[PDB]
Amino acid sequence: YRLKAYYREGEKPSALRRAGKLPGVMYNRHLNRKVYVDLVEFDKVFRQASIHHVIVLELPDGQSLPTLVRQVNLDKRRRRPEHVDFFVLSDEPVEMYVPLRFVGTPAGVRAGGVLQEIHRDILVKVSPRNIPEFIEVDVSGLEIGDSLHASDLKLPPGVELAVSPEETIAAVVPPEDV
Amino acid sequence: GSTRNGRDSQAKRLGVKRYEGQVVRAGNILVRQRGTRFKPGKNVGMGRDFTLFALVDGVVEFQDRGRLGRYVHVRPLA
Amino acid sequence: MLMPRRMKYRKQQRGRLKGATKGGDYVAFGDYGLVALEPAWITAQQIEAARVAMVRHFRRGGKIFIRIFPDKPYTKKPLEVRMGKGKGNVEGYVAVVKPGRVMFEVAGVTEEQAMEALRIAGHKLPIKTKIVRRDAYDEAQ
Amino acid sequence: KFRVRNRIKRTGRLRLSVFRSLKHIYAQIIDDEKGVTLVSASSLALKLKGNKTEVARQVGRALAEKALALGIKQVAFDRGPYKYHGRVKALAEGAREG
RNA sequence: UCCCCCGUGCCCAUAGCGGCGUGGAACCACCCGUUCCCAUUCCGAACACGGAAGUGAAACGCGCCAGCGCCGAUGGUACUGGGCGGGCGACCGCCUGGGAGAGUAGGUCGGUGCGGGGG
RNA sequence: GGGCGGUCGCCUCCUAAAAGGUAACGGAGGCGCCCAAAGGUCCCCUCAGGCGGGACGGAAAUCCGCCGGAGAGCGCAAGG
RNA sequence: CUGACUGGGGCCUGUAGAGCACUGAUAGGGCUAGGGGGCCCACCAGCCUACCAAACCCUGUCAAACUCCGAAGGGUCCCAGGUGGAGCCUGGGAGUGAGGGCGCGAGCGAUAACGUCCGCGUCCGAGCGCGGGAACAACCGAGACCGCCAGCUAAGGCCCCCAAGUCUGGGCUAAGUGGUAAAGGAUGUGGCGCGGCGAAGACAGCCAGGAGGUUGGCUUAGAAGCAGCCAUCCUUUAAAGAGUGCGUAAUAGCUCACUGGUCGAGUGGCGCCGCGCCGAAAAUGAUCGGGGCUUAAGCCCAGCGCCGAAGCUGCGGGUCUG
Ligand SMILES: [Mg+2]
Ligand SMILES: [Mg+2]
Ligand SMILES: [Mg+2]
Ligand SMILES: [Mg+2]
Ligand SMILES: [Mg+2]
Ligand SMILES: [Mg+2]
Ligand SMILES: [Mg+2]
Ligand SMILES: [Mg+2]
Ligand SMILES: [Mg+2]
Ligand SMILES: [Mg+2]
Ligand SMILES: [Mg+2]
Ligand SMILES: [Mg+2]
Ligand SMILES: [Mg+2]
Ligand SMILES: [Mg+2]
Ligand SMILES: [Mg+2]
Ligand SMILES: [Mg+2]
Ligand SMILES: [Mg+2]
Ligand SMILES: [Mg+2]
Ligand SMILES: [Mg+2]
Ligand SMILES: [Mg+2]
Ligand SMILES: [Mg+2]
Ligand SMILES: [Mg+2]
Ligand SMILES: [Mg+2]
Ligand SMILES: [Mg+2]
Ligand SMILES: [Mg+2]
Ligand SMILES: [Mg+2]
Ligand SMILES: [Mg+2]
Ligand SMILES: [Mg+2]
Ligand SMILES: [Mg+2]
Ligand SMILES: [Mg+2]
Repeated sequence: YRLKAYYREGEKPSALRRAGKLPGVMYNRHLNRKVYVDLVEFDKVFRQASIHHVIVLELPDGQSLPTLVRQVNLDKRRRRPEHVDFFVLSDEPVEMYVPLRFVGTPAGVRAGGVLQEIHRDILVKVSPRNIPEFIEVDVSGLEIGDSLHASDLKLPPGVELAVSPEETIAAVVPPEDV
Repeated sequence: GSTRNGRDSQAKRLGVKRYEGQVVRAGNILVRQRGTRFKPGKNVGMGRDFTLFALVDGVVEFQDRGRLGRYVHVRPLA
Repeated sequence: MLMPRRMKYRKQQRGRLKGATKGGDYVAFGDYGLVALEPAWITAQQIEAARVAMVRHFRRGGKIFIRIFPDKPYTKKPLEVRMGKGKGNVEGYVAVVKPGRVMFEVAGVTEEQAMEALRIAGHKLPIKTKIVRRDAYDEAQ
Repeated sequence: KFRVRNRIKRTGRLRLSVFRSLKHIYAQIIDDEKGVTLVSASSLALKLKGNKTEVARQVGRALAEKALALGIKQVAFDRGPYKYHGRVKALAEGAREG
């Protein structure tokens, strides 16, 4: 939220990304405009401002762009972003991945598993007005054998549901005994 | 404790021998192929070992287009 | 140790170790990850020595995640044998790893205990392997 | 998905196409790799006779005299979906000669 | 000078798959029989022949549905001719050009010839 | 290094660096044949599997319907 | 004028890379043909499997002998440039068929060899003729016709042997690092960014009632906070747990995490980054070529000059080809 933008006109940018200015591009239906953003601003807001939050982008034309992230290319033996694909949202039920989480006792806390399969809560498409910030999933009693999620009780409030599948969701794993 | 297997066959040396845009005579092999990677078009004949050659002379052309295999077309000159 | 039960061919080559990662940088399973920084090989003895050093370290909770699998047979000739006469015997399968690939991923272990556990298993490997945590650097859209 | 595809060989580059419907027949003559139909003779477009297997003689003479009227002789004959039986449209003018 | 249908093509899954419509005056398909020319390791199912009283259910065409499938852009590296360096080694860095495969947006359930029938 | 052992000819894949070629006592395998049809022409049909069943039936014999576009088969190892 | 090479057009591949749709292996999760089986029931009239597990679908992978994909390049053909000890054809005449080094793509080896064998190129061989690298064939520059008491440069240097700056700037190193190598470790320094605290007085300090249910509970002797268990408290307060380290068999006790001041203006955890320290012990006498070198005579970014070959030009002379 509230990040500055600039322009690119087919530059060098491997030489421009030395002082913390990684390139980018944004679009909703057209106008594939090449931009570059700042790395400590984008990284600092990108600490907690995840995929679910609409990161808005000030532009020198005076517009505030409701963007989000499409991909962050890892530098892969440097752990850095090369290029981040922004996505402007328009009057359209666009796709969203919302990091929902789990609250409650996992499996009767002493006899508890791990509950590690977050997987970014596979897909929810939404209108730009009914877009959420947080949706809650509880883990009320889910001990080791039975009581799995299986995405059957995956009715979120409103808009929308998961479109095609109901198969990828968290489960309970046994611990590591000695 | 000896060498189990160290022999290898002599290469039969297949491959495309006449590319397109080349003037040829009647009888030139367009491609020495193992299997029929190329299908005959106009004025192209196959043999025993799937080898296709030119029936007339002219400027040859490939890829009339797909969905059945790659094509060879010996097109005559007029 | 562990080994692949079936193979198309028994012996295979070595190759080179260039390239950046070819997949395996995002964690996507656990809250932490032991990521490598130098190109080398991972023997099954290095897998076992690092896997025992977790379950003996932390107990009663925390599932350990390994994302390495040895499919490359390390070929070594017997001792006091002259050159030639074919390849050597197969002793232990090794796993090729690239820099910036996450090998070991703890699960259900806290900060001050997972830094320590990944620090103990970091010395079992011949690679400079730094430790990364769960960040927002996933490949989601 | 039934097809026999005797039209796939094409060594002779000039064929006569035959279609037999369950009511009547019609035939064309195509020039290959160009896509131009030269001449054709169609029952119920010229409405020659009612019985469907008695068509073949009059459309054989008619398509034969229109083929010689258009000045094509070296033609061929397809057998795509149908057996060479029943209707024959036999002729003695033009190089098909069957 | 145009729409509908039938043959025959070129594009080679942006042409299909699955679901929902719709059409027989007009072709085409379905149908009713086998009596002869024909046939079946057996049977008119498919070839073949008389038809055509009934039909568009099936199949076949056209129209709709993007998920199923497919195609798939700008950047960004991976990679690499060529040149210049570093590391004891495993292997890396810069410049000059070139430039992927995935993934994302998005697109599509067709486009275009020839010859016939009807209005 | 020689001797001991292995090999000496032909074919298939890789090594083999996107034309062809390319070595090692490099890796994985075959051959010293066979078919009067397992050949030519003409005319019909499309496979292997999975699902729903059966009267025996191993979960595989034989039969029906749907899905299945080539995962079967093409005498013989491997490739096309 | 066709040649090596290059420019404009096509064609071809299945390598690098990438990928799982094909061929196999696979870290998990869901579903569960069925099986040691079944809690055990007039056997099908079940039930969860914390028992195993076929097949299928996802999150994730790997491959010289896998490719739904797929370059950079190379080869080939058409046109153009290309007059060169370029090419093409015939005939005569030898030599060579032990190669090696270097960079890349590889195999074997142990991702060892100044090790073996290929390919792409160079060099030595045949240029042990020259300059630098102290000395050295393949590391760099350069291709020596001869002569001159002439200049300019390439690689490399400018404190002296040794020819040229103790040059001009900005930092860095206190180790002789430079001038011998790794895993690992450490208030070694210098630079960048984040967080808390702070002159409603911050850190280390010096004094303080540093506590009541509460030795919570058979804890096997003993469980008083301190071998190890439960489900983890509350309330008295201007700050305090079922306790930070000792010390006790357990006690007791010492220090506290938490905080009150007379003081005093800065104070800790980090994540990178440049140069450093330890790790670093072999056999005649030690050293980076040597002497020596610390705002450098090292290391990083620059700039202006100069030295610097048998290279090029200045001039003269000879030979060969057209
Ligand atoms: Mg079909
Ligand atoms: Mg046929
Ligand atoms: Mg037919
Ligand atoms: Mg090593
Ligand atoms: Mg090749
Ligand atoms: Mg090659
Ligand atoms: Mg045959
Ligand atoms: Mg020329
Ligand atoms: Mg040439
Ligand atoms: Mg060129
Ligand atoms: Mg490959
Ligand atoms: Mg690869
Ligand atoms: Mg090309
Ligand atoms: Mg010469
Ligand atoms: Mg010899
Ligand atoms: Mg030799
Ligand atoms: Mg050699
Ligand atoms: Mg050598
Ligand atoms: Mg070597
Ligand atoms: Mg030479
Ligand atoms: Mg000498
Ligand atoms: Mg020298
Ligand atoms: Mg020399
Ligand atoms: Mg000379
Ligand atoms: Mg000078
Ligand atoms: Mg001097
Ligand atoms: Mg050192
Ligand atoms: Mg200075
Ligand atoms: Mg000269
Ligand atoms: Mg002169």
